[PDB]
Order: sequence, then C-alpha cells, then structure tokens
Amino acid sequence: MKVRPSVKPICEKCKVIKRKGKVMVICENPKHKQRQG
Amino acid sequence: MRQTFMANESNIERKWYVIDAEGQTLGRLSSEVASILRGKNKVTYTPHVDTGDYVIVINASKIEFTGNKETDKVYYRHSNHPGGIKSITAGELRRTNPERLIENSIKGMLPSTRLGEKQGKKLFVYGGAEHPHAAQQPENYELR
Amino acid sequence: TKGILGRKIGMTQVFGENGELIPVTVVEAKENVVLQKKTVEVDGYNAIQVGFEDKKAYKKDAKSNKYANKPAEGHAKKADAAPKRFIREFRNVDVDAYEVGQEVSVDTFVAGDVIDVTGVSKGKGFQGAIKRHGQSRGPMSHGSHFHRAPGSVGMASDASRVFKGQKMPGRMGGNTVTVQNLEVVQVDTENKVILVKGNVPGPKKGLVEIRTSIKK
Amino acid sequence: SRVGKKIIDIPSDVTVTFDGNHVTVKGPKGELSRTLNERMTFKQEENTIEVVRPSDSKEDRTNHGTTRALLNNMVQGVSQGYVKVLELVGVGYRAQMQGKDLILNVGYSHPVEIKAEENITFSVEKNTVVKVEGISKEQVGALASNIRSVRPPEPYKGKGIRYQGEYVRRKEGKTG
RNA sequence: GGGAUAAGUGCUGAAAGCAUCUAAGCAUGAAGCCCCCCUCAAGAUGAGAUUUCCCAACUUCGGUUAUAAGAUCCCUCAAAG
RNA sequence: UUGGCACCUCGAUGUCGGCUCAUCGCAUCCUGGGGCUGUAGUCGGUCCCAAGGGUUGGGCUGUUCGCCCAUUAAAGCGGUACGCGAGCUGGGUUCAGAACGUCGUGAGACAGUUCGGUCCCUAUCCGUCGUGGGCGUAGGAAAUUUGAGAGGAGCUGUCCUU
Ligand SMILES: [Mg+2]
Ligand SMILES: [Mg+2]
Ligand SMILES: [Mg+2]
Ligand SMILES: [Mg+2]
Ligand SMILES: [Mg+2]
Ligand SMILES: [Mg+2]
Ligand SMILES: [Mg+2]
Ligand SMILES: [Mg+2]
Ligand SMILES: [Mg+2]
Ligand SMILES: [Mg+2]
Ligand SMILES: [Zn+2]
Repeated sequence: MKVRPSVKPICEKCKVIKRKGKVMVICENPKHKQRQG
Repeated sequence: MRQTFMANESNIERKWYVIDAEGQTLGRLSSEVASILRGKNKVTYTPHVDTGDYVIVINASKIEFTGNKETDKVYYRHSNHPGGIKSITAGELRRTNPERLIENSIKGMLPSTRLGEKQGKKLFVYGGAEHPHAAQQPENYELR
Repeated sequence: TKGILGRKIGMTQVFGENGELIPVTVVEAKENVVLQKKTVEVDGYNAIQVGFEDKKAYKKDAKSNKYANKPAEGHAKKADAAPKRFIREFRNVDVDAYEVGQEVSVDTFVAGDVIDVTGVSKGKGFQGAIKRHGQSRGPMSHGSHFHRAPGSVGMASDASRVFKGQKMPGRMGGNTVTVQNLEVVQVDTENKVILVKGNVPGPKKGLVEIRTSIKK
Repeated sequence: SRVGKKIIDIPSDVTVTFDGNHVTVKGPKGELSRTLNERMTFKQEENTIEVVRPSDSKEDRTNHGTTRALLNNMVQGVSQGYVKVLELVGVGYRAQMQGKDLILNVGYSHPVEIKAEENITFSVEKNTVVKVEGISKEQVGALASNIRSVRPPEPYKGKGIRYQGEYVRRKEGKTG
C-alpha cells in the first residue's frame, strides 16, 4: 500500500475509487495500490 | 414605585410532568426539559427561588442523534489522576447508561449554582417506559 | 467451587512423594456453619454467609467481643448455630448445594485442589518510601544529605502541584491480599486442618479465607 | 438505475410475499427472508415483480439498484441455488468431511475444522476440490471466503486454497 | 478468555447494465479500547441492600424523660499502633 | 537546535552534569496487527495501525554528547523553568590565593590553561501520603454486603516437539 497525499493512476489499469471517505487506487498490479494520506 | 411580585416557598406550586424521549432529538428535548426544571414557563418565575416543576423522562434508551454522533460524539472525563482520561462514545453510553446520557445532557444546560444543582435534582430519567412515581400523579407533557 | 474460613496456625514442611520439600501453611478451619443464604430474589445476588469459630453466648454485662450481643445471637439462632467470631460471604459457591445451618468441614477440599487464599497482611505501622515503596536510597557517603528521603515529588511551575498517586511515607500493611493458585497439600479431618502449599498473608491466628481458585 | 428498473422474473414454483418492507421468498430449495429498503415500492405481477423508486435522488437510485439486485438474488437462490468451488494446490494439501463439518490439512501442524452453517452444504471431490452449496449467495460467498482464507494462494508455487477459476499471480522466487 | 474496534482482509452490492470491501447490509481483524484478574469504594448528600436486636412512662398531650439494644470512660493487653 | 526581538522578573525567577522520584507526547527502539517488496526459505527493506508494558552493566571524560568493552527482545526520540538544589550532590562554570603560555610600559587581562576554594531555612496555605473526630444519610443499634466510580496489573528470552 502506498500512503501519500498524491494518489493517482500509475498505469491504465489503475482505478480511482473512494472508500470510507478516502481516495484510493486499486489495480491488478499490487504495487499500484494507493491510499490518500 | 417597587411593585414586582417575588415568589417564595409559601406560594410556589411544583407539578410533576412526564416526557417521552422516544423519537426525540437529545439536545432539543434537553433544552426544553431544562426550561421546565428552571420554571421558565411560569409567569411567577423568580430567579432566586426554585419555581420549576418535576420532570420524569421515560424511554431514554430510545433517544436519537443526528449525523454520526453515535460513534463520533465522545464524552471525556478525568479521574484527577495523571493520565486519567476516560472516554465513552454517545452511542455506547446510550446502550449502557441512557439515564446518565439524558441526565448529563440536561444538566449541562442548567447553571452551575446551588439553585441549579437543586433544580437538576428534580429530574428523573428512565430507559424504559415505566417510572416508579405514580404516587406523584404526573401529567403527560407534549414538547414544543 | 468451594470456600471455607480458618485461622493461620503457622508454617511447617512436608516431604512429598519424591522427597521434595514442600513448605506448607497450617490452617485450622473448625466450626464453619452456613449462617445465611443470600439470593437474587431477596438480596440481589447469590452467596452463602459462613460463620467461623464459635464464641460464647450472650450475657448481661458483657465487656468484650468474646460474648455475642443480642443482634448477633438472633442472627445465628436463626441458622440454629452458636454465635461465630468471623462471618464472611462466598459468592463463588453454588447456593443450591447448601442449607442454612449446614456444617462446612475441611473435607470439602481435597488434596490437589488449586485455591485462592485471602487474608489481611501483617501490619508494619508508619513506614518510609524505601521500605513501604521499595525506593532507592541516596548515596550513603560522598557528601550526600539524602539517604532515605522519597525524592522529587513533582516538577516545577508546570504543574505547580503534586499528582495523586505520589508514593510517600505512611501506614504499611494491614491490607486485604489474595494469593492465587496455591494448592491444598493435605486435609486432616481429625484435627480440622488444611495444609496449603506455600505461604499466605497475615499474622499467626489471623483469619484466612480459602476459595477454589478463580482462574482455571 | 437500469438494474433497479429491470424486472425480476419469478419461476412458477417460486412464491414471493411481502409484509411491508419485509419480504420472504419460498421455492424448491428453501426459504429466504429479509427486510428491503422501506422507501421502495413493489409492483407484484402474477409472474414477475418490479421495484419502483419514489424519486431520482442519489440515495433513491442507489437503493433502487441494490434492492432490485438483492431481491433477484433471493429469487434465483431459492430457484437454482448458488455454489462456490475452491481447489487445493500443494502436495499433501487435502480436505475431507467429518460428517457435516469440513476438515482441511494444508501444510499446518494441525488440521483446520470449518463447522457447517445452516442452509449450507460442503462437498469434497478428489480430496482437493471443495464446493459450498446454498440458497444464500451472500452466505455461500462468506463461507467460501473463510475456507479460502484458511490458507490463501502463495505466489511462488500457487500452493494453498483458491477459487477454482481464480487467477493467481506467479513470481520467480529464486534468482542468483 | 469475551465484546467492540484500528490499520487491513474480504462477502454481498448498487450509484455507474460492467467494475467496485461501501452507499444500505453482513463478516473478520492488534500487546491497544471495554471487560475478565487484584485492591479501595454508598459523604455514590443519588448517602443503596440483606439479616438480626431494642420498643415505656410521663406529658403544657406539639413534647419530654432517663433508660433499652448497643457503645464507651477506666483498666489488663497485641496479631494493631 | 543556533539565532532574532527585548514583552514578565535586577527591594534576586539559583546556573551545567549527576543522584532520587517521576509524569506526558508519538514523529515507535522491542514486543502485537497489517499492505508492498527487486518477499523462494531463514533473514531483510519500506510504509500503515498501535503509547499496554518493557527499553542493560562497565572503561574514558565534570561532563551532556561521543567512542569503546560486554550484553539485550530492545538498548527509542522529545516535553515537563534544557522536569526535579525550601529533595541530595557540587566534579565544570564567572569571587577573593597562586602559577604557565599569551597580550600589555604598567596596574592588569584571556568563552586559554593549571592547583585550591563556606550550598541557609523549625512548612502558614494550596498540593500529596497516611490517620482520627463531627454531623449527615427521618427511630436507636450489631454484623454481612451491592458496586456508581477509582486505583493496580499489563514486559519478555531460550529450549523441545511439529
Ligand atoms: Mg508522487
Ligand atoms: Mg544506588
Ligand atoms: Mg549522614
Ligand atoms: Mg520581592
Ligand atoms: Mg502513530
Ligand atoms: Mg530555569
Ligand atoms: Mg532543568
Ligand atoms: Mg525547588
Ligand atoms: Mg568546584
Ligand atoms: Mg611583556
Ligand atoms: Zn496500475
């Protein structure tokens, strides 16, 4: 999980979602998992 | 010419009311009850004497909050021991001690004076629909 | 779950089955009687009240606690028993297994039972921080004028006070203490004594309460 | 909400009955009851049901979609049921039935027991293919998730418990 | 050991025909939180509860009285100080 | 932290280090729970949650630091008048003596050095630790008690088996 203020797609398969009030990126590639913070 | 009536213990008549917390918002019920307890609805209101009425609150366990207060309104207290902060959420308190929840909300709206304490002592809160004060013959009171 | 009251007699030792030396406390637990039976219906909780160690009967001009007063005599005669020196409740037992008036013999416990023992620890009187709280001394030499003092009691302007819980000189001992997970080494029904493994709080002749250990 | 607008087909053998918000569906395999959103109306046709939302607000659209989906899931669960299939990978990784419960031996020093739940049936094939069958799609998914979480697939050899169709990313464990 | 959680892990699931741990709903998840364990504790003035004991005369008939049960003074003491 | 400012205190707010006693924050050193890994395993890296508890003896130096020896699960970082001198010490440092180098014609001087060199106070109030008396608790008493609250505790190694 990448926790950082700048959450955004890294590849075309990254998907920006919002869970529990937090912007996140979910992807088939586990390296690209992000959570805003 | 001085002519203002002053209530005193010889001419004060305190009634008993019952108020149903079910489906009511905590703070709004609380402000109204505080008015009743202080006697602010009486035309003989006299600041230096207790002209208020007794209130029984039933169904305290059915009081409701708006927003996310159930998990986000936190009651803190301190035991006067170093590091002695203890907290409880409003929802948890409603589950485990609704009487205290209502009591504390109402008593936070009464002055921190000797008379204020006395007036707050006229409040009776019960989580269920029954109260043990049929002897006092209380009347139902409709909010607002 | 079981319970009984006795007097601390003293310590001694027994040789175990492999010759291991077992220090033991001898507890004399004669004259235990169920005086009262408390229930959720009447009292709000279940418990048996046990009276231990008969005292003498009421007499007109009694001057000591050796003779029961009239309230105590009435309470005991309700159970049909002689008045008792010590009375304690056991909530850990099953009330339905007891009758008021019933004897509680040392035989309720068996060798191997793991038990909690509760007593009042020996009194020490007014004691200082080293003894009472196990604090460190200051230097005994090198110019020191600090040997047995308790040390700094706060900080400075913040907080301009001493916090509750500061450890200071004062009365030591005489406190309720429970030692958990002791063991019943032996029961001697002829002498009404229980040999408990290890040591228990309190002076000799002191009241001790033995219960089935809460942890298991 | 297209899902909300979409109508639910009821097989002739399946009966849906509403009690205010609460609904219950009976069918050949079992009965499923739950409480739906109180603000959704239901047009109960003889052979089909339709969900209707009061407004076009965000909340109403979300709840309309989810309500339709949940009710259709109940109907299809009573009619055909739901099944989830997991498989075991790894030499010595086996499963078996201890009556109704399922005991798994997956590389641990102890077997792991999973106790069956109401309305759910476990079935082991070839000692390496577990399948959970039920009427509740949600229950089936939950229990399959628990089984699989007993030991999920590791990337270096695929060993562990996986859903039979699951794709497991693979890694080259050892390099010079 | 129990309950509720954190970061997480998911199930079911639409908004957004797909997807999605989340919006509704259902799980799981820390030496941490609330308990469980130990001690103090009803001046908890909201002063709680149970068992037992005592229970009359005189009165301006409001009330009083010494006595009761009980507890002390004083004295012999220690396991207490 | 080094500073800037000069707003409280010069009819005095004791100054370094140590000792005694702690207390709080979390930006976490260990232990507990996780995600990612250029994570095969054993180890690691990085990030997230987490402050319950734990977080060592010595050599040198006044020292704080720092280096070193030997340990440990780990040897955390900070605040509290760089916590704490009406609780202790007094080795450093800025009184009087003396001396070296240096500067100065000199008297003398030097965030240069060296040897020596007085640390007072019977606790009034709050505060804190113990321990009694009064009255209250709608009769007067003896015991047994519920538990609203509060405090305590909370750490971890190694080995065997699998
Ligand atoms: Mg970036
Ligand atoms: Mg020492
Ligand atoms: Mg001395
Ligand atoms: Mg002055
Ligand atoms: Mg943190
Ligand atoms: Mg200072
Ligand atoms: Mg300081
Ligand atoms: Mg000082
Ligand atoms: Mg000196
Ligand atoms: Mg010269
Ligand atoms: Zn991606």
